Amino acid sequence: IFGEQLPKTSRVEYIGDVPIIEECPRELKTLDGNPILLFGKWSFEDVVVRDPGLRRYICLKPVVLPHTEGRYQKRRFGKAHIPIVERLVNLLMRPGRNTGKKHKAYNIVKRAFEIIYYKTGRNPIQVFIDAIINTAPREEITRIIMGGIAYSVSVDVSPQRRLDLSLRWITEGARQCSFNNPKPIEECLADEIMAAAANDPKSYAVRKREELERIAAASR
Amino acid sequence: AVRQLMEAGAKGFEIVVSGKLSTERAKFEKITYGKLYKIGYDAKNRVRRAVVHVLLKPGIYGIEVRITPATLRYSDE
Amino acid sequence: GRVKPKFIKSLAEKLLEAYPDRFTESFKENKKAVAELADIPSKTVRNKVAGYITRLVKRQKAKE
Amino acid sequence: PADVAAVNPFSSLMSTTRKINAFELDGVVVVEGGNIMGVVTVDDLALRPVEETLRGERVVYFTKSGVLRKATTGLSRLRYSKVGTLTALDVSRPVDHVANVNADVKEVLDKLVEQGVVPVVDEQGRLVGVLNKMDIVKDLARVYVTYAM
RNA sequence: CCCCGGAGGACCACCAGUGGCGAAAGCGGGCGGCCAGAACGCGCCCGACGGUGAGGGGCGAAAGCCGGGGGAGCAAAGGGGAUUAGAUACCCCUGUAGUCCCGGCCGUAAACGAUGCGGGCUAGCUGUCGGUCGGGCUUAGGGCCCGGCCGGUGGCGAAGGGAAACCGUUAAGCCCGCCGCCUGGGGAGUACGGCCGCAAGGCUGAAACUUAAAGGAAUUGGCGGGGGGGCACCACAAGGGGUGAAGCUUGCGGCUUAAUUGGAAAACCUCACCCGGGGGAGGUGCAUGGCCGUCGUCAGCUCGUGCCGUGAGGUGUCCGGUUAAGUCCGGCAACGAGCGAGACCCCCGCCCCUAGUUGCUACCCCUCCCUACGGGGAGGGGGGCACACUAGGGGGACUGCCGGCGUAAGCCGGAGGAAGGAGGGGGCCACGGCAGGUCAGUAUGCCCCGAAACCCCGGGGCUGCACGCGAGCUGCAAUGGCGGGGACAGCGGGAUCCGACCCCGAAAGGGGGAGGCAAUCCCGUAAACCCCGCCCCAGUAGGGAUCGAGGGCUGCAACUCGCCCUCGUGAACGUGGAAUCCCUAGUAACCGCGUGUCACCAACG
Ligand SMILES: [Mg+2]
Ligand SMILES: [Mg+2]
Ligand SMILES: [Mg+2]
Ligand SMILES: [Mg+2]
Ligand SMILES: [Mg+2]
Ligand SMILES: [Mg+2]
Ligand SMILES: [Mg+2]
Ligand SMILES: [Mg+2]
Ligand SMILES: [Mg+2]
Ligand SMILES: [Mg+2]
Ligand SMILES: [Mg+2]
Ligand SMILES: [Mg+2]
Ligand SMILES: [Mg+2]
Ligand SMILES: [Mg+2]
Ligand SMILES: [Mg+2]
Ligand SMILES: [Mg+2]
Ligand SMILES: [Mg+2]
Ligand SMILES: [Mg+2]
Ligand SMILES: [Mg+2]
Ligand SMILES: [Mg+2]
Ligand SMILES: [Mg+2]
Ligand SMILES: [Mg+2]
Ligand SMILES: [Mg+2]
Ligand SMILES: [Mg+2]
Ligand SMILES: [Mg+2]
Ligand SMILES: [Mg+2]
Ligand SMILES: [Mg+2]
Ligand SMILES: [Mg+2]
Ligand SMILES: [Mg+2]
Ligand SMILES: [Mg+2]
Ligand SMILES: [Mg+2]
Repeated sequence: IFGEQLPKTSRVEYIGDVPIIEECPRELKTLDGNPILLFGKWSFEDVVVRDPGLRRYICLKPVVLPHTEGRYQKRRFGKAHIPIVERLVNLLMRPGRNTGKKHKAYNIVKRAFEIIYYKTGRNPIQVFIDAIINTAPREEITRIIMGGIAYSVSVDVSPQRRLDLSLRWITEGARQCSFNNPKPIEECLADEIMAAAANDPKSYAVRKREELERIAAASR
Repeated sequence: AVRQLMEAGAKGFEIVVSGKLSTERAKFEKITYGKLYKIGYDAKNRVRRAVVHVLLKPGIYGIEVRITPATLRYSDE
Repeated sequence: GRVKPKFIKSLAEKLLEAYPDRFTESFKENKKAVAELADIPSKTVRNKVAGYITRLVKRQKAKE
Repeated sequence: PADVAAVNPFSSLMSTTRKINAFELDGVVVVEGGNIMGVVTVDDLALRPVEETLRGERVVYFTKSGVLRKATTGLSRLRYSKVGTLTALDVSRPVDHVANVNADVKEVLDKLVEQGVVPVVDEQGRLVGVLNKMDIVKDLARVYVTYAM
């Protein structure tokens, strides 16, 4: 439902009546016609995003290393073009002593994607995609005032906000697991993504989305 | 000393004599004119300003003058 | 450009009616004539006056 | 018991302080409409800067529309006339831990020391009682009163 | 709570109104009886019988008083539950007079239109009530509409009046009568007296004394726990990083002191303070100038002529849309204009021209080395300005094109485009203020010290330390510590200064010293980062305070009181309460480097 046109690089996949929209082109091969591999190892082609609203904002455009310069934050909804794996790398640069160390976070995700594949025998890009679908909240709570005491009220979360919340909980879930104990960060991140992909309550991300949706049901 | 500048066709002037002009509390008298820019390029670089102070009986009584001749065409047409 | 102040608007309106037959509905030609038909020691003001005077021709030609 | 150690969120600071001291408690629960809005204890209050609010330096007052102002003096206006200090919801901290009456008291002894005070709820989840560190001290005195005198 | 019945007292919802009646108080269900007063219609009667009215009389809300009856709801006083610092209040539960009826008393009220009563004259337009007349219709009605007269009741508004608000045929206008009242504020509706009353109390009502204003209306502002709109990371929302807790550096307060100096890059000098000796860095930044900070991440401030107003003052500058903008567009008693905004000025980003003692290396040849044998690589020179680089001028972007909306200012999406909505970062600081900061930057009035202020000297102090507050550094660890290895910048500075390179030394550092007065020589192969190896959750191979022994540098001088290195010693600290700060993209955060201050030293800019 639109009368305001649409930028190029977009694509409509009209199904029944619904206009499903993808902002990133899945179709990119080399000039010879070979597929492009994330980290030179994993293939974007078999990857499916099961969620309709999240199909628009997860950028599965095939890239070798997920390194955009940070040139997509200027415009509203410019985060749709940042590749989804680079969003994971961009959330590993915390706390303040790790800000700007993208090579470090690149190695963490790369080594994590190797652990994911061997421990699971599945596509490392695919399992991370299913982590987000099993993590991203569908309802939230807001502030409201009634004359002195701020109550809550449930609302819907837009499809861009769900991706920002699933990703933040995954990375912050793994980062707290690695603090002040011998477990390495890549092992923490790999286990967190594998757990949340399997919908296990032990993961930080599944707990966070359960608490937020549980709270919203009380405060409809 | 205002019609003296009326002898010239100056499009702007601004005289500020600041001090204890009549009492023990300084008062800052000031008389201005029309097309006289105050900030940006003309002011502080291409508009004449010369501040002098004169020791009267108590005495500092600083005088600030900003003038512009009849041909000081600034960038506006 | 957000809003054109008066010295864009007053300058552009006068230049149109002095030479009503020397301004077309294209910005490129209008930029040339304004630089020759007006004292314009500022690149931005020339373009702003030329862009606006492109727009009177549209409304005037839209009027008829 | 619920009535003797609960408060309303708009109870003044001096009121809840005197209610704490007079009844020999470690804290009280701030409830409004059976909703556990938080707790206020003596340990957290001790390090709080309460001299400002009991000095006219921090006042709260309702408008003739309903809104709660919570202004600060000295930054513009110094006289405020008929104003309060700070309600029990403001010096309170948000509750974290709740105990059920059907449980053993041992399960919350660890939680009780960190929280200072723990509310108690029935099957309906409503507030029923509050468990303080002084209640077990009364429990310990009961044994010696039973035995050695 | 629901149903079937009974009793009781008060009230008369909607209709219903700037509607009606009445002298005022006051009067709201229906039917009836007895009265009263008006309006209209009238060729009815009398014939000036009228107006006002001191003194005199009568009526007169609510509360209250006297005696009787009644008592539903409400509710002074009181009882209780809360709230609160207090709460003999505001809220809640309850509650007695009272509220209601009858007979009497009281005689007051913001008893108000704050406007005495009677009469005449003086544009109008409009709503509505009563009567009547004319015309047109009929719910064939006592009905409705149009118009005229008379009488009421509202609104706007001539002339006129007024200090103005405003009144204006319902006068506060122009007149004719009569009664009442006023003569600055407070003292004071108080005292004395008298009369009235059951009482409460009421009416009538001063003075001494004290005082220079009290007071009306209106204007500008300020302010509001009044209303509306706009805006901002020195606001919030969504976020990221923090501070607040530890050790340490540092500023202020307090404490101590002979002194800890005075205001809101420290050993000397600085220096202004203390101890000893040989013209004002003394006050008043409420006497000033100049300069500066903030209002002001504002959009405001004015003028010409006109218009309103006796005037202070309004208008324009208001309203609606728009935005960064008091920027514009459209309406208006306004039409234009000026400063501020912008434009303007620096730097960044893309293209073109000019140019190549310096900078760049595609293209060559000589060497050296390696060579899987083809070639590769490094050095020297030539040639060239091609690339890049430097520096001046110019071009480019304008909401320009497309779609939508909008009268239109313009807004939203899109395309192209190096660059897109003011392209990005900054300068310039409008009127007028903040009795803001600065007489310790210079200058300066006034007042003080006066062979005493002196940037004189020696020594000390500014470095003293239970504690409070502010800004920071490095940490608490594993996204880490340590050790080896590989790199990659950009400013900026350099004259007796930068210092290549050589030697000495374990480090700090020491000796010699090319080149460079600057795209030439030097600082200068930055750190974070990447790679490899050890560490493995512990107050530790984290942390590096504190302390002991020793070695050096600057300087006239290093103890109080400087900086660097070695060996050893290994404190708190395991992520920090209430609270609180900053930030919208090459930004936050992290990392180093240059430099200011500087004999030496930066946890600071
Ligand atoms: Mg640890
Ligand atoms: Mg400007
Ligand atoms: Mg009388
Ligand atoms: Mg009564
Ligand atoms: Mg009651
Ligand atoms: Mg009763
Ligand atoms: Mg009266
Ligand atoms: Mg009068
Ligand atoms: Mg009138
Ligand atoms: Mg009287
Ligand atoms: Mg008397
Ligand atoms: Mg006002
Ligand atoms: Mg926030
Ligand atoms: Mg600290
Ligand atoms: Mg107007
Ligand atoms: Mg000395
Ligand atoms: Mg000091
Ligand atoms: Mg000392
Ligand atoms: Mg470290
Ligand atoms: Mg820190
Ligand atoms: Mg380099
Ligand atoms: Mg070198
Ligand atoms: Mg260096
Ligand atoms: Mg240790
Ligand atoms: Mg260590
Ligand atoms: Mg020693
Ligand atoms: Mg020393
Ligand atoms: Mg050591
Ligand atoms: Mg500890
Ligand atoms: Mg912290
Ligand atoms: Mg230097």
